[PDB]
Amino acid sequence: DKRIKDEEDVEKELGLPVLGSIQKFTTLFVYEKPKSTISEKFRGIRSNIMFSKGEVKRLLVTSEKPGAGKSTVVSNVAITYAQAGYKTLVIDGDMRKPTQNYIFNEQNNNGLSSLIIGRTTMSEAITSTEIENLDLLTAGPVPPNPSELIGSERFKELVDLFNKRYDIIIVDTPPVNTVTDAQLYARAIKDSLLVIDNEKNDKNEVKKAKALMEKAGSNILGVILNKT
Ligand SMILES: Nc1ncnc2c1ncn2[C@@H]1O[C@H](COP(=O)(O)OP(=O)(O)O)[C@@H](O)[C@H]1O
Ligand SMILES: [Mg+2]
Repeated sequence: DKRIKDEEDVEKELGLPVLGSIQKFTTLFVYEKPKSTISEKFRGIRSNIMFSKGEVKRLLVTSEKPGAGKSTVVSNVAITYAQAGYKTLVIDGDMRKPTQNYIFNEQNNNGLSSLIIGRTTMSEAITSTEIENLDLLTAGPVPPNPSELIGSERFKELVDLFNKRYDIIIVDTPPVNTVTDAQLYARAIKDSLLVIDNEKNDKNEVKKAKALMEKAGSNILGVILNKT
């Protein structure tokens, strides 16, 4: 059996700390249901991100394969920062299958893709959410040339601008073994979390993703075990 099943599997096989476990189970739990056991676990993840580091100003969230729960982690972890009084920007950096816009119920007409090429403005592309201190930069329209936008100069410089006025930036991404989008993001965003599907995963896949992220220069803060 190739599956990574727990904190011990994680430490031995990946040499990273488990920063939080989310149980299996209407999606923004930290907001909609602040009293749930699952919400507290997200606040625990925020706590462990703080112990893991220096302080975390930019965070990339990724996984080895689709469906791991990247997006759910991004959304909820971002909310725990906002409610703690930090100015927080979620960037939906998944321009292949954008999803933050559905999660927060915001319109994805302008977003990252069109911001990068300059077809929209910062004020236009960034939307304030219903959660105080939490802004959302949706993915924008799905571009033909994602790799090219991510590796661009406007992106690196937009991140720098954003980080002048946001305490923390949390960036959702496409799976690592699927496309190289996350590795490219690692140029502008050094710190990262790896989200693992506890019920369904391959030890070797997760190692490859970790190696790929480490090769792109990413500081992997730790792992989130999901659907445990
Ligand atoms: N802890 C969990 N328990 C149950 N379902 C989950 C959990 N985390 C994510 N999901 C579900 O799994 C699906 C994929 O999650 P998502 O975060 O969108 O995947 P991705 O890793 O591709 O971003 C979603 O429909 C979501 O509701
Ligand atoms: Mg997703």
